[PDB]
Amino acid sequence: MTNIRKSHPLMKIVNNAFIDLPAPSNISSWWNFGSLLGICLILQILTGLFLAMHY
Amino acid sequence: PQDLEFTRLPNGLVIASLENYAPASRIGLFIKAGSRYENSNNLGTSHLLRLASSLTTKGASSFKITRGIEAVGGKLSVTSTRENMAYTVECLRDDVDILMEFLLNVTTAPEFRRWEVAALQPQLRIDKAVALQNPQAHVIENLHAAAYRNALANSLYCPDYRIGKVTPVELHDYVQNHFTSARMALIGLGVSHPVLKQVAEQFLNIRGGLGLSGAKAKYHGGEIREQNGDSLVHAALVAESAAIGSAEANAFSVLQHVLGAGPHVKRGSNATSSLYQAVAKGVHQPFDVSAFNASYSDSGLFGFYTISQAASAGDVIKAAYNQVKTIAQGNLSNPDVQAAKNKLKAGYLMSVESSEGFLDEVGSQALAAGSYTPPSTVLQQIDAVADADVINAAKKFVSGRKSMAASGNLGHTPFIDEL
Amino acid sequence: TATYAQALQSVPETQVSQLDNGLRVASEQSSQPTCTVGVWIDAGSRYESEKNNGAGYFVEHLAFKGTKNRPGNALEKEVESMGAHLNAYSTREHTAYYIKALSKDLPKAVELLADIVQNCSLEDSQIEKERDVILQELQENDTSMRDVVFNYLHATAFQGTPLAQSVEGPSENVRKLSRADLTEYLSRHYKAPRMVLAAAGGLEHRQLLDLAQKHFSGLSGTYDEDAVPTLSPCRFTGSQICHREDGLPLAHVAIAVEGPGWAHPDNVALQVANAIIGHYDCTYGGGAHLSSPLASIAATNKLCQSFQTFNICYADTGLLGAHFVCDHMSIDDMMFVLQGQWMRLCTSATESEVLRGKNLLRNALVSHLDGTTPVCEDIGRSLLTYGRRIPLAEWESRIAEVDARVVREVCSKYFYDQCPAVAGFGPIEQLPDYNRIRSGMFWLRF
Amino acid sequence: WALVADLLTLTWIGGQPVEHPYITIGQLASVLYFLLILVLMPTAGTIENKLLKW
Amino acid sequence: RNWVPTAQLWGAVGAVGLVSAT
Amino acid sequence: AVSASSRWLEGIRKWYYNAAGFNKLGLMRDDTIHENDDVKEAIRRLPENLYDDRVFRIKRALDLSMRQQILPKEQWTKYEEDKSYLEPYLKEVIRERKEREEWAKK
Amino acid sequence: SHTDIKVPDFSDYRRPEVLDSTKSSKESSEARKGFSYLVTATTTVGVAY
Amino acid sequence: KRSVLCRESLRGQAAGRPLVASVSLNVPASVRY
Ligand code: HEM
Repeated sequence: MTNIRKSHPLMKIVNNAFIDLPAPSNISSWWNFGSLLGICLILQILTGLFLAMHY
Repeated sequence: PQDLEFTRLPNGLVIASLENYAPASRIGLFIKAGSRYENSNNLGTSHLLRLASSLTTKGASSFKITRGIEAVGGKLSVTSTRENMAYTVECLRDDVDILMEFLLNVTTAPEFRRWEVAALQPQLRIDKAVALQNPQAHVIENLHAAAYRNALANSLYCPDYRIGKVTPVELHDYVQNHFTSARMALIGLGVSHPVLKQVAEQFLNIRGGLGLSGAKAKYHGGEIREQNGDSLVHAALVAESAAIGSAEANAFSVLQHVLGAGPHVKRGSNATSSLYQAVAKGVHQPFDVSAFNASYSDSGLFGFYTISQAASAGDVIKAAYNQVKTIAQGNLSNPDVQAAKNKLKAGYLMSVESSEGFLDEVGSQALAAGSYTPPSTVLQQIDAVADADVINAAKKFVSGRKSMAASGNLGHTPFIDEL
Repeated sequence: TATYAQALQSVPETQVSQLDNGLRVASEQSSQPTCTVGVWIDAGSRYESEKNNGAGYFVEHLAFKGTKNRPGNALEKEVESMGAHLNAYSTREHTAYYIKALSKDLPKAVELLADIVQNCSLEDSQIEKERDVILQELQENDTSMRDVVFNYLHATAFQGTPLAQSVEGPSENVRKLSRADLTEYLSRHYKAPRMVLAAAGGLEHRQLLDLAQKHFSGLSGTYDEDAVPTLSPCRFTGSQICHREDGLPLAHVAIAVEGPGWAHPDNVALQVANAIIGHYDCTYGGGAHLSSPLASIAATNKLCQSFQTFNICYADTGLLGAHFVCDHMSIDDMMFVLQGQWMRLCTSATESEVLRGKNLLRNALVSHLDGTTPVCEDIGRSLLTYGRRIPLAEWESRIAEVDARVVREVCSKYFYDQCPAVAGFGPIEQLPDYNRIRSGMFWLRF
Repeated sequence: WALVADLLTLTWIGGQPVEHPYITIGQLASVLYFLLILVLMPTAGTIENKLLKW
Repeated sequence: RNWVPTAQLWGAVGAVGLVSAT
Repeated sequence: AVSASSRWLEGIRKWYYNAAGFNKLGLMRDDTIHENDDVKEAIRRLPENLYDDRVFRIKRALDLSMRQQILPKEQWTKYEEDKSYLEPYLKEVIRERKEREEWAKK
Repeated sequence: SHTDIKVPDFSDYRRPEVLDSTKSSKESSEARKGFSYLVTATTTVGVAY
Repeated sequence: KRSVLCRESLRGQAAGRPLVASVSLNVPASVRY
């Protein structure tokens, strides 16, 4: 490969678990809670750090 | 103490036995399937069959088979030739029974499963590759397919193109037609004949006539030449020998030895070998050569084998011929025939001086003749050869359709018209 | 009917006998056609000094090319026309020449052999003809990884000792070697008691004994002044010798832990141990189902091409280990399984497993003895090795005392916390660092 | 589903005065939860497997 | 097998560890 | 002594079979199996026909699941047609392994 | 050719106990492992403190 | 591969009953004459 951004950096390859990964077709709405799970972890954190900026 | 004991049954399968003194007993069921029993469409099947001995069968799973013999320290060898297929089975006195029941499953109850047979396949390549490392095997093989047309011209190793194509009904068919009662001969080196028979009677009664493969013989002169990059070149020059267990044959054998150069001394050179002397004188420093002699049921192959370097190929090749022509011109003194003879006789005896040797010798005889000829008798026959007789045979190579096979850089290897 | 044990006890005992000079006579009778008479001299490579390192091996090329009685090709012609074969083998501890021959041929057999040992017509021409040959054999032995590697092993586990030298010897010692030097060699080491005249088959001991041409004897001391061990211990060293040649297609690795002399109770128990690990090749028919893990793993995972465990037995030294040939990328995995098999063995042996190996042993040790040649070599070598006993029926007994705890405790002496002898002829790029192979011999984890 | 609704039932108790009414209920819900998880489901599994002839 | 005797010295180590260390 | 009882299980069985929805999906019982190490080997042992079949079936099935659509009433798997085609293969695989385990006792 | 190989003189790097070209290392090296393992057990014992 | 340079060559095939006999055994494996 040449200038395939993704696998060029080794780091950026590690991020291709989001984009290129095998994901089953059929899949209830239930699985979105994984992702949202992370969403919440990131929101609490940003929020926490600002509150702990005045607590 | 007790000598062997043959017994032909109603089926026509032979069985022998010798309760020996020593600790180790060895059975070996010799079925009459050689490579010669396959057709254009069936080539390579014995090969795979030979390699598929430890697969699941009706009463014992590949795992039990292997682990079982291991349990007791047993060995299971499955040997074949162009004419026959010896299925050997060694183990300790006490464990024959556990072992025998193994030999019987492997041979009468094979279950070639699509999946199992399939994983083997690749083994064929690995096996072919390791035996094609000795020039002798590819040349010696090339020889048989040049010299024959149809049956014995089939090689022992599966043809490259066939490998993965060996199908389970093929294996099943081959066993069914060839692994039968009339073609079988049990042989024990430390078992009771009385108990052997019983078992034989209980497990070896299957029907199947000969030649459902397409039996028949035929000789055709021909040359197979394989170019290489190797310094050394090997070639074989051979004419229709006499057939198996016949006088002519026997004569050949004696003749073979008058020229026959299988060193009897480490680091030692033959003084006796005519071929070697004659070749030697007209030949360079490094080289080696020897008398080839093959005998089968319906045909033979006699002649020599050479190993020369690039430029010396012809010189050696002709040299060897010329010398064997000498014997055919009549030039052969009594003193050399008797030496020969004794050489032969000594060899055959040492051949049978071991369990493994004896067991082969015996089974071998049971598929040809139908009984065991004792050594002595054997010895007598070889002696009956006339000094002339030998010459006469020899006369036949020089005046018998040529058939050669060589390998390496063939700039300097005579063709048929060259010699 | 007859049962293993029985057979065992029924076997023809070996008769050991002595001439006035110490010529040892042994023989096992069977009243059979062919006979293999042999003279098993025990002055090997390990007596050679740096110069005559390849001395003995040189004599072996001359052994069969003339006696003052039997000149140029008189030996061969004689053997041949009988139909007898004549072989000479040489070891780092044992030289031996034997004849295979019709039993009626003893008369001129034993004469020949005897002749051979003593009178060897060796002219300058034969010396300069052999040199060239030797130098050419050497070149050809460099073409064999297995032979190249096993030499290495010895040299590194014997670094700094007479024993570490090739039996083939130094290249240039062949060139240099003085014609006078083969004499002193022979003269000093072919003197029995060393020698043994052994034989098996259809002969009567009585006649062997008598037949022995009582021509020259041991020109040595009657007292302890001789007792200065010519068999002086050879210092044990755990080092590795790594000779990397990425040019070569495969990789040979011989890994060893020093072991017992020829005679020792621990020395049969070891065997039973290696029975278990076993030995394996690309062409074994059992592969994945074979009961020894290294084999199964190997078979299964295409781990290696071929592997064999060995027990090399010398009077004061012993090489123990296995040897595996494996692609460049699999050197470490096979190291891991192997060493792994060792440790598991000295801590977790199970009676089942040791009982299977046991039985393997018996067979290996009975089946070898099939044939005349075999028996003869066991009888000859057995006498300089283990002294004048023929432990054949004992074996089963000794082998019988084997217990899973016996096997475990004996294996732990030699392998556990011991420092390995490792050599390879690369692709050794992936060959484990000496410290890694070291820590492989103790169990924290892995 | 029942476990889930048992879990809801338990959550309810949580905001309840610790008195008879709630006590007695919670106690049977806490046994139900562990039954559902430890004993009922596992058996049901088997059954279903046996009805399918598995 | 050797596991009892080894599990028993591993046993002992933990114990003496706790005892002492704690 | 099962004449009335065991000739009525088929009644719950039948009930149950169509209860579990996989019936509707066009799938069969063997294709609903938990793919573990034994199933896996059985699976591998299947002929091209049997085996490609199990791939289309599951393809058609996961397609339906993705779209939350049931197959038409006319095209459904009928209990009377219980191809237990994996069963044969699956049994042995187990059979082999049980043996292997057992042989390893002592 | 691969026989004119010699392993180099290690005499400077080895030690008292196993320097004896002609004698056994088995009845020497029992201790040698002790002394090295001793060092380990001590370190690990002080560090533990 | 083993170098075949010298006088040592002594390979040619010819036995009594067996000729070119190829073994395949569960443990060992080979090619004889
Ligand atoms: C998922 C992980 C976290 C969870 C579940 C969580 C949850 C909570 C909850 C329930 C409270 C009590 C707020 C109230 O009811 O008044 C709280 C307060 C607080 N958290 Fe978080 N939090 C998380 C991560 C963080 C992080 C990462 C930070 C800092 C970077 C943080 C900083 C604070 C601060 C400073 C307060 C105190 C002031 C307040 O009551 O808002 N938290 N957190």
